[PDB]
Amino acid sequence: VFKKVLLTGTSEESFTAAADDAIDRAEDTLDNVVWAEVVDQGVEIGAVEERTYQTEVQVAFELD
Amino acid sequence: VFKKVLLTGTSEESFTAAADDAIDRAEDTLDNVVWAEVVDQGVEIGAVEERTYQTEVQVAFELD
Amino acid sequence: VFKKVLLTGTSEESFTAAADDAIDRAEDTLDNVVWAEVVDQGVEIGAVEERTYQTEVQVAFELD
Amino acid sequence: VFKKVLLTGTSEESFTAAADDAIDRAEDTLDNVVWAEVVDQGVEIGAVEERTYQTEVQVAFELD
Amino acid sequence: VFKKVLLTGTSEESFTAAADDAIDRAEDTLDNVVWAEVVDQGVEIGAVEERTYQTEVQVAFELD
Amino acid sequence: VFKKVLLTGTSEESFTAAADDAIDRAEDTLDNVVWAEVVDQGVEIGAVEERTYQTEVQVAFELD
Amino acid sequence: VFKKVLLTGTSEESFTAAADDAIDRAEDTLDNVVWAEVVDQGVEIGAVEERTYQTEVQVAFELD
Amino acid sequence: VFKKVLLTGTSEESFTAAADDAIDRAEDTLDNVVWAEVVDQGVEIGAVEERTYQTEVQVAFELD
Amino acid sequence: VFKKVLLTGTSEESFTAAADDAIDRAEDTLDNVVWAEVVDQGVEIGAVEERTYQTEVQVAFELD
Amino acid sequence: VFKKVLLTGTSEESFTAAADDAIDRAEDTLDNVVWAEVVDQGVEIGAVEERTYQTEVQVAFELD
Amino acid sequence: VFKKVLLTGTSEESFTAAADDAIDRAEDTLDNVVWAEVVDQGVEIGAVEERTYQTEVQVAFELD
Amino acid sequence: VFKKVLLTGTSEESFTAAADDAIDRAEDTLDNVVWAEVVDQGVEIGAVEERTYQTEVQVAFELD
Ligand SMILES: [Cl-]
Ligand SMILES: [Cl-]
Ligand SMILES: [Cl-]
Ligand SMILES: [Cl-]
Ligand SMILES: [Mg+2]
Ligand SMILES: [Mg+2]
Ligand SMILES: [Mg+2]
Ligand SMILES: [Mg+2]
Ligand SMILES: [Mg+2]
Ligand SMILES: [Mg+2]
Ligand SMILES: [Mg+2]
Ligand SMILES: [Mg+2]
Ligand SMILES: [Mg+2]
Ligand SMILES: [Mg+2]
Ligand SMILES: [Mg+2]
Ligand SMILES: [Mg+2]
Ligand SMILES: [Mg+2]
Ligand SMILES: [Mg+2]
Ligand SMILES: [Mg+2]
Ligand SMILES: [Mg+2]
Ligand SMILES: [Mg+2]
Ligand SMILES: [Mg+2]
Ligand SMILES: [Mg+2]
Ligand SMILES: [Mg+2]
Ligand SMILES: [Mg+2]
Ligand SMILES: [Mg+2]
Ligand SMILES: [Mg+2]
Ligand SMILES: [Mg+2]
Ligand code: NA
Ligand code: NA
Ligand code: NA
Ligand code: NA
Repeated sequence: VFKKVLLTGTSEESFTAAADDAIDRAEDTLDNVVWAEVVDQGVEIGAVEERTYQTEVQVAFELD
Repeated sequence: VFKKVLLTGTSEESFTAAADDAIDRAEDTLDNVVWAEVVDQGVEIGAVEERTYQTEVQVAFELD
Repeated sequence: VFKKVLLTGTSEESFTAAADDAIDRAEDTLDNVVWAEVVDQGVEIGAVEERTYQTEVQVAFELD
Repeated sequence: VFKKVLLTGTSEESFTAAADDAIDRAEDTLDNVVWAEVVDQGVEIGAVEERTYQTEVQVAFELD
Repeated sequence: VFKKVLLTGTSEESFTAAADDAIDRAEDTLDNVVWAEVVDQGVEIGAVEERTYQTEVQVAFELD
Repeated sequence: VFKKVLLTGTSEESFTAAADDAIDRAEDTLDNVVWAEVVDQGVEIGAVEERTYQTEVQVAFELD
Repeated sequence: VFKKVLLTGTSEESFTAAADDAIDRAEDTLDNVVWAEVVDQGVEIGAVEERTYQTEVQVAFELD
Repeated sequence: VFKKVLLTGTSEESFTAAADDAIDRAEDTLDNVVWAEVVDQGVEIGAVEERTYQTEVQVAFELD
Repeated sequence: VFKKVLLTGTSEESFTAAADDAIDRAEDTLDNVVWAEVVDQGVEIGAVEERTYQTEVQVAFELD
Repeated sequence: VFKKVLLTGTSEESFTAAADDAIDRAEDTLDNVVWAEVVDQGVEIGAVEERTYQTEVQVAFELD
Repeated sequence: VFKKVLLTGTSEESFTAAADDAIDRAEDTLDNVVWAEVVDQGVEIGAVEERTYQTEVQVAFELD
Repeated sequence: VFKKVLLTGTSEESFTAAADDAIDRAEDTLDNVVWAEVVDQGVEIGAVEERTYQTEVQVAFELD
């Protein structure tokens, strides 16, 4: 059985790096992370100093 | 990194109040709730005494 | 077996009241209305005197 | 010919009032606003003092 | 308030059995599981010995 | 001209059998049922004794 | 309150004429037909002698 | 850089002519119109004398 | 078993004729073409002399 | 690099068996079939003797 | 009130840089640009010398 | 007439490079590749040594 968590990673560099930011976080606290699906991408301009790329991913991990 | 939880709030008053019901629950148990996105709305008629408005939200909270 | 009818309710007050308008109509002529799903919301401005909120719902009712 | 502008209204009261906020703005600067379609709804929790309901609408207006 | 978890069940028999696999897992660790919504179905052919049917479900459970 | 009715069939056995449940109902009361399109599938767990698979279908029938 | 019926019109001439075919049928049996929304278009090639254009429409009519 | 404007053209003749109506309007006031994407089609029956076909298009034009 | 190919036909006349352009091409090289589903429509304005209507279709053909 | 082909399998038994029908066909003529994604399911009632379940799948295979 | 403009940026380097191209253009002519949402990405191969990555974004800016 | 093939490219570097991987493959075996549309992006974590970015594209090529 796989379970997914819906995480939004951020990066001042790229959409790929923002995806990696989310996946890194998942791998910090979950075992057996197996894949991630991009579900949205955006750029924060107003709330930050430099543009921040955001990539939202469903991160899948195997239960048990 | 933000994480989202998918909650369905309920209210006998309104779709806005049902959204608030879900968000209140998130704020009870999570720190740093930052935003919510409505993903569905419905009305339960059969299983309840009065019509109950339901608003499903992705509630986003900042990790760490 | 459930069947759905696709109704658009209207209200000069709110999206929730427009949903109720459709559901009330369904309950007038159908037995065993069990739930409604919101599928669209809009506001008529041009064809009416006051703004009219419209909420389109699939209203589900149990057959037999 | 109709044209649409994509506006996000805000309200500390309700999703309907947030829709009205956007429509009011359109009517301030455009002639012949005819209808609005809801395309998204959300709640800002982090960037504001009280929860702020947001309703994004395509507001249609007749050209000429 | 309902919460949903996004689980992918697997079965060498059928899409229905893969849905059951996910739901069984949810019921092992959660109280008050109330419904599940199918959101995707697929078949793993390469990574497995026999074809494995996968059914991804949002499993809803009542909080409190 | 074809017309569609939106029916949700139910079965304690399978998603296919739930689709058949809806189609059987359509064929009971309609002439010239020609095809059905699956639009959603779900599982009721809370309101029933055994899990009940539900398959929502648009059932198309030829008018005249 | 508006209600919609989901009809597929057909024509050996054009997608517009197939839409008209469905709308004509609705107007034959319903009062107060007000608008139609195209939801799908297709072409039957195998089951017919000449290509037949099909346009599926939600046809809206005012109740009461 | 391309920008898009969301226009709904109308015609008493056809969906293609309604698309042309919107595109003609764009070309009246914009330079360097490059393409249009159909995003919706509908038919007004109630508010008009003859049926009026409507085709909503994103019309893209090159900036600078 | 049916297979689909995703083709974009073009016409200086109409969306229906652009669909026919794609279907004609499929019928030139494939046996047992059975149906086509419209998946997108657009208009090329910049790259061509006269406006060119484009209709993208999934064209289905029976294998064997 | 993976490539996908869009196949509709058929079965008089079940949606799972219809998916298998498509996948079997892919495996007959393609090497390195790795996974399949369900994209639609339907039931043919009019054109056949017994109901025929159809499951449309994107079947992925590794190139080279 | 926020308003969105739908811009397609281009880059011979990356999807992120194409998003930046659109956002830069928005910031040239608009005050109070606050965020951007990616809505499509593509690659032009035929009309250009080197591959050109395109990223279409809704760019949001605060009115007043 | 354009035809599309649905390819998933892979890269240990970026989503853009994974898109390029698919497009390169198309250009190896097809003439007159004209554009590509991104339809999905993901990251393989479990089946590989380093994270592998995957970008699925519809690659369009002109027939004849
Ligand atoms: Cl989710
Ligand atoms: Cl419907
Ligand atoms: Cl838009
Ligand atoms: Cl495809
Ligand atoms: Mg930096
Ligand atoms: Mg988002
Ligand atoms: Mg009360
Ligand atoms: Mg729901
Ligand atoms: Mg009042
Ligand atoms: Mg609507
Ligand atoms: Mg207040
Ligand atoms: Mg939004
Ligand atoms: Mg077995
Ligand atoms: Mg999936
Ligand atoms: Mg049993
Ligand atoms: Mg449902
Ligand atoms: Mg003729
Ligand atoms: Mg169809
Ligand atoms: Mg005329
Ligand atoms: Mg519309
Ligand atoms: Mg001509
Ligand atoms: Mg297209
Ligand atoms: Mg049998
Ligand atoms: Mg289909
Ligand atoms: Mg360079
Ligand atoms: Mg695009
Ligand atoms: Mg490397
Ligand atoms: Mg994918
Ligand atoms: Na989730
Ligand atoms: Na319906
Ligand atoms: Na717009
Ligand atoms: Na394809």
